[PDB]
Amino acid sequence: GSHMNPPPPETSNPNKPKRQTNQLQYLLRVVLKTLWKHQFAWPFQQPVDAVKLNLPDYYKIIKTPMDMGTIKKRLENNYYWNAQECIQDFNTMFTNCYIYNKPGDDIVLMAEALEKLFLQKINELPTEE
Ligand SMILES: OCc1cc(Br)ccn1
Repeated sequence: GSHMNPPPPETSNPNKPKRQTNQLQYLLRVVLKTLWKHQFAWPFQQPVDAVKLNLPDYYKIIKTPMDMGTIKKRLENNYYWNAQECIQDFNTMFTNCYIYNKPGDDIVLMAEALEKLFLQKINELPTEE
């Protein structure tokens, strides 16, 4: 896309260790699946396109961008070593939204609905086997 948007987060790197765990499988098959199909998921399914949205300060503020499209790719391509890495990516995505936007902005209410679902699912993250 535009040279004025940063490259997306890494989703492929042969030097990084990687493993399948039952917790990472749950994050794909239960958590990502549930959030992806939510009515309010669409703004979070790809990196923020700050050019198209006319937000030229976005990547001045948000220096740790993350989105569910990136997480989806990371889970499908087995990028992660453990569930904590993936959970941190979801938390980063939510907190970016809350940092950049005004409380009560539509995008914040949408993020909050996804986060409430997220928390319910993560409270049932299975014991690592
Ligand atoms: O206003 C910032 C923003 C825009 C979109 Br689309 C998704 C997440 N955050």
